Amino acid sequence: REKYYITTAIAYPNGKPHIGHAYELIATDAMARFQRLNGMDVYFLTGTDEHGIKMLQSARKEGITPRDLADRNTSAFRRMAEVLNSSNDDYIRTSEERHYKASQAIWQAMVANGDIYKGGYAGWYSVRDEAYYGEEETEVRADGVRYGPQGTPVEWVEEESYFFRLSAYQDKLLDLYENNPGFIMPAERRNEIVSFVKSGLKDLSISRTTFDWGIPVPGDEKHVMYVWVDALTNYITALGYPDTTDERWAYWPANAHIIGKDISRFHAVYWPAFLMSAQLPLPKRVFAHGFLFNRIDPFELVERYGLDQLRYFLMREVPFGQDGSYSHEAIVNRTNADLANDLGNLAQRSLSMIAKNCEGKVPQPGAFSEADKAILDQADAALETARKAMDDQALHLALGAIFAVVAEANRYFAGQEPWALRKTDPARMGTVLYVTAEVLRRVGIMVQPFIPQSAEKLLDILAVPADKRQFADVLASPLAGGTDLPAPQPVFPRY
Ligand SMILES: O=C(NCCCNCc1cc(Cl)cc(Cl)c1)Nc1ccsc1
Repeated sequence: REKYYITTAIAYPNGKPHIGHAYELIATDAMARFQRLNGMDVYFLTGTDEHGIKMLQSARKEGITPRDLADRNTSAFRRMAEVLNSSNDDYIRTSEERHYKASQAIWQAMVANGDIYKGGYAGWYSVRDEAYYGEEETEVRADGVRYGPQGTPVEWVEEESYFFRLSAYQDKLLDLYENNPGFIMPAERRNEIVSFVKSGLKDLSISRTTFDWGIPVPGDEKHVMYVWVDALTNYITALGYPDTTDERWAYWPANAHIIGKDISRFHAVYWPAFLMSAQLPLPKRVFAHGFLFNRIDPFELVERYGLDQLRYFLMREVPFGQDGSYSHEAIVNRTNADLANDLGNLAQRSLSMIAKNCEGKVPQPGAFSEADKAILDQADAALETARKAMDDQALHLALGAIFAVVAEANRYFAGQEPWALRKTDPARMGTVLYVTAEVLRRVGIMVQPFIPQSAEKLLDILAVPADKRQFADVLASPLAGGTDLPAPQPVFPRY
């Protein structure tokens, strides 16, 4: 019943999908699936940012229109979403008419608030540095040329441009950060943002006259919208903006925008200012993840390691928010240890013993020992730890909690030696096997968002009905003695 709206930043399709795009989508997919399983009404968006001079230039090099090039390149990004088992509810492309309409509506809403004017984007510019400088940072030298602070020439350049009055939003933004401490996370991103805004905000250039591959400025179509208004507006286009009677519009404001660290300023300064101007509520959180370093191509990685192995590796190994590294060795070893051995072989050993010794039926549990209770209770408590962690986008901590249950369940199983009980105390063997399977059911439910296909197969070999797989079922729906289980197969083979 409670609504939950989560988004990824939109990708720029002037190339192939890379591991950065996949990482962001995987992480956001896991967060979306988690909230569905937690009983929320979820809407999950991703998409592509298709306008701009770079897309126009690539299109000319290839002898096709920009719209045609966008159609062609975005299709690989859509393929990436499919191959990664993304549950996104919609896919937004800034070339779509609905986006053109939404961007022109938010532009006009900011004009009506008094926040947009026509002027001159003008300053000392260094072609070699690709940077603008204040006059005070420059000096005319012996040759008569003016130089900027990096010792390269600068020259005055000037273009007509519309501006957003960002300077009017300094205090409102500082108020926002003070009243919503979680508005921009992790903490280091917040400190960078607050210091930036405290240093003083200048009005923001929001149009270009140099190319026509973009959305025309209403009332002045020699200008097109620059990236700021065009790309950021996607998040409301997908909910039917400007039509506030659309059923989807109740999802606004977003619960979380998931982004890379390089675009933090744009989501935590520019976007909220635009929203305030346009009389719209603000997202509850912007969370910036880090970057990954090989130390290549997501399709190749999925083929080589398996989808769920990659998904798990990326979310478990790198604390979400930090930079990290992947390598062949790290992926193989981590996924062999946690998935093929710990989880996968726990299921294979226990469930084959049920097949062989308990007639393929869940055994009827007797009294639980202290050890039995401890592992059962540990599994329950991991659900709560996972929920709290996911409220803070701490994916690694959710997975860590869940896989600590798996590690402990292996210790439990080995310590009980149920093979030895087969002779001496078959009923006790049955109870140990029941406990191991029931812990596996709870773990299976809890890992669905992170490794969906593999979790599903695990739950299928536990004969869990399709309508008993919500997080509420962890507590309410234990395995019933006497249930027929299918012959088990390894869920995670070793690499
Ligand atoms: O230049 C453009 N894109 C370059 C890639 C930017 N990628 C990072 C990003 C992503 C998102 Cl969701 C928002 C922003 Cl502001 C920035 N787009 C564009 C649209 C109209 S004119 C230029």
